[PDB]
Amino acid sequence: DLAGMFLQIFPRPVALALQQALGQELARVVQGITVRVLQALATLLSSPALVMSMHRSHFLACPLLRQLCQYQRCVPQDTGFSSLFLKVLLQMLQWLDSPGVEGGPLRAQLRMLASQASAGRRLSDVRGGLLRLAEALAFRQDLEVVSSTVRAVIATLRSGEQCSVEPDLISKVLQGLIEVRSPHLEELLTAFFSAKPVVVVSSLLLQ
Amino acid sequence: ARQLLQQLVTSYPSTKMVIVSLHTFTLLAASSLVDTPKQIQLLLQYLKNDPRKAVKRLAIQDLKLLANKTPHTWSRENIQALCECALQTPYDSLKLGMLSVLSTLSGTIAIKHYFRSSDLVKLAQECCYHNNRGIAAHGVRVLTNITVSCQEKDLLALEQDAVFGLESLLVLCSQDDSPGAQATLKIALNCMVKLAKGRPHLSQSVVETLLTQLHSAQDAARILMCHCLAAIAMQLPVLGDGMLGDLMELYKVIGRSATDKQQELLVSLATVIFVASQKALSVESKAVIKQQLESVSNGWTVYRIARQAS
Amino acid sequence: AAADVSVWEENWEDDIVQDDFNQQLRLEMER
Repeated sequence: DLAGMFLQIFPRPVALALQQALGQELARVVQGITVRVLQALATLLSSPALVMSMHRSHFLACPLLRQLCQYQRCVPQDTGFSSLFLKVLLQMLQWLDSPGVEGGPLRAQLRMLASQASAGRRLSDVRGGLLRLAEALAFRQDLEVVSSTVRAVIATLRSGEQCSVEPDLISKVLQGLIEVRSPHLEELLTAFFSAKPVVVVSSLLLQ
Repeated sequence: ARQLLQQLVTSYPSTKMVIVSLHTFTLLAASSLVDTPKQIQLLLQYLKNDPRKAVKRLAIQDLKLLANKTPHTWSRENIQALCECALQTPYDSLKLGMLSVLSTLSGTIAIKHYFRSSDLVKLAQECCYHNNRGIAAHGVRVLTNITVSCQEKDLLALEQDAVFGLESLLVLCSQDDSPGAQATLKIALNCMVKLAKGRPHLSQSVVETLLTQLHSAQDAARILMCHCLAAIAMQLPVLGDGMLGDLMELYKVIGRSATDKQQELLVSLATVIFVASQKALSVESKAVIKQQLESVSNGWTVYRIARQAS
Repeated sequence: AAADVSVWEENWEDDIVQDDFNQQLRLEMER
């Protein structure tokens, strides 16, 4: 069955048939089995491994994860598939974070998928998130956390309205981000000044 | 002029002014070809540091121009910096641009100058399984170029990574029937042809992937993979016998409902039938003549198939 | 920002060049 299918693939043409079936399902859905295989994979991940076999055979696992993510992107309103996909991605991240496994394309692909999943959600408090960014940038540590929080702030500014101004706070955050040289500076400035900006920019330039 | 352009980029850092100045500096370096290494270093500095997406995009275009013009002048450090930039950027358009530059470089002698599991191979493996089809095409092109150009035995583990990435890209691009997907499909099939030439022991797996994917692909995709099979079987005709059954079956099922776009598919299928046939045809010939006479009033299709037969 | 490449470099089906003889033959015999 699908659990036996997984235990036959990773520990080869049957995986090709599975890929063809997933592509057919994707074409059918975009024109108008994925949930079954995802649930089988989740239940197999619950029990004890398979992740190490997917690591040694990433050329099998990574196309499957790509197909599942494209399914998720095609129909994002089908909640339950996306939550379970995020759950299994985090489960694999937990199971692959050990130092002994060293690098691997599979880890990077899963981390990219997790970051993509976490970027499509809002954040409640603009002031709270900006203060979080202020002290996180004060320590200059947890750069992945910094990037995720900036992405959340950008999404918040995209959807939400303008919170309290706090020009000193915003100037300090901008100066810190310039110092750390984050790639999200341009997006942050666009989102911020879409909503005083001249005084902030002039003060930053003078310093 | 170089000193003046440096003074301009530092003293007029507007988006328009810095873009025009950096492009002019790149063209001057290309024409003079003595400042070209430090011009590449400057462009990589602007790509890494400058946060403006427009400036990064210009830097990508200029580095692609320099890669096309003077790939030999690229150092290992330059390619390492470009790979690091591609690795740690969050934006997909920029990543696609840098991978276009790197795929241009990998097709040249710069890959030989670049040489283990380095940042380039790590990036290429990461990119060939990307959600973005263009990034996947560029990554798998880089992998194919490394595999066929470098026979070093320390990096034969990515030989199958290249094969499986090409196959997954086939599965991704076959159903879409969109011009961008068709472009990525052409890139993947060109890479497969190149890989079949460079590493003939992988030819059987490539042919098997193409044959299995033929039965579950759209008509335009089917035509492109028929061209790929024709190329591989022209260079390596031993594989022709193994592909005749699938091709003949698909020829039978296509000819029953061949309305408008299947005429190109018909000539492509007949072309691979004739190419893959080392010897003559007895029953396959009867099948082809029957398929032509049953429905095909299109004389042009018959003429092109006869051209291929002769 | 793109580039074009051909899968098969001796494929006779490419319409990159159209010659008069094949033009009238096609227009004369295609249905």
